[PDB]
Amino acid sequence: AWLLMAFTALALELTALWFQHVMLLKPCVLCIYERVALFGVLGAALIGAIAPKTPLRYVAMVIWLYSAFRGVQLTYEHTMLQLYPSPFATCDFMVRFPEWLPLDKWVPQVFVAMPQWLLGIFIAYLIVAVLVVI
Amino acid sequence: AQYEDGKQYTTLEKPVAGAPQVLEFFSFFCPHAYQFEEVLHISDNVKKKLPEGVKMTKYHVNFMGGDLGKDLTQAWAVAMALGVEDKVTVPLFEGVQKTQTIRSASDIRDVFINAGIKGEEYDAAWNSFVVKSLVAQQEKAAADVQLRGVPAMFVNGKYQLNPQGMDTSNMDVFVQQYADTVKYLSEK
Ligand SMILES: COC1=C(OC)C(=O)C(CC=C(C)C)=C(C)C1=O
Ligand SMILES: [Zn+2]
Repeated sequence: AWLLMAFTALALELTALWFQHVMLLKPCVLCIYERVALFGVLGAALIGAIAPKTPLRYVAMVIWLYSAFRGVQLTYEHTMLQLYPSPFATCDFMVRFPEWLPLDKWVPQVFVAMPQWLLGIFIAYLIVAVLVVI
Repeated sequence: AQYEDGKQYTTLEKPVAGAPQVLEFFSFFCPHAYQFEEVLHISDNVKKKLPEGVKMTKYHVNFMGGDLGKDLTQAWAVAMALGVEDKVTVPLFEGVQKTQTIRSASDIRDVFINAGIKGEEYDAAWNSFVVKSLVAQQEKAAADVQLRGVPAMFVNGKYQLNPQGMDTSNMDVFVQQYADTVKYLSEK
């Protein structure tokens, strides 16, 4: 697993990244949230329970539980709005971590200097991720 | 028993003095804010539950629209001075979001022209201190309620608004269920 994710994880982490800055700097609040429903899982899904050892690969199935779950809707919703708006909602340009998990938005939003694919690949990288493991 | 922090309102952590009793935010770009006011008229609605002559204020904000946002704000700020608001909210929402025919200070200018505001009278105060003060009164009012998104609402500068504490399927209901939360916080 590790590689096949990392190989691709990198190749899409950076497909965002590589260009994030070349993309000049397109606005996004979903931005982080979704890029965190990424690096929050992949990084600690390679390292997760497929891990530094492979005879206990169920911590990841948990890390792949709450993983692209959000990854799904974080994009899902996000895109649900983009032509189909709704009152009980917002539109921001802001940091947040409801427990002082702070540095995370003084770096990946900071050192960053098309929904199309995301929304689908956030869910594409889900059923395939579950089927073969669970 | 039946009225909850983190549920239908959240209590502001760092609560701001000299504050407007109830105060909303919004841009002329957030399809949601557009909903909030265009579609559900929430203000008007909420206006009506409120006790006798309790100040219901409303401020516009910047992040969305870089250059224009500001002027939109400044422009707006005027309407606050002339007490014209009521007659321009709607052209402007529309002009900006729905009709997509607003691009410059004047397109806007023209809308005040259009709505019964005299081109010179609308500039007389645009550059006036009256306005400039007011702009900041906003710029700073956001900054005070540590603001991130819009639309948003805050009571006696103590209580921010959790609209998710409420129904999302029935409008008719959500609204009243909304205005309620506000009333509740106006004698707290
Ligand atoms: C609209 O906001 C967002 C972006 O736009 C700048 C992104 O690039 C990205 C990341 C892009 C890729 C291709 C992973 C996310 C997650 C996002 O929410
Ligand atoms: Zn209507």
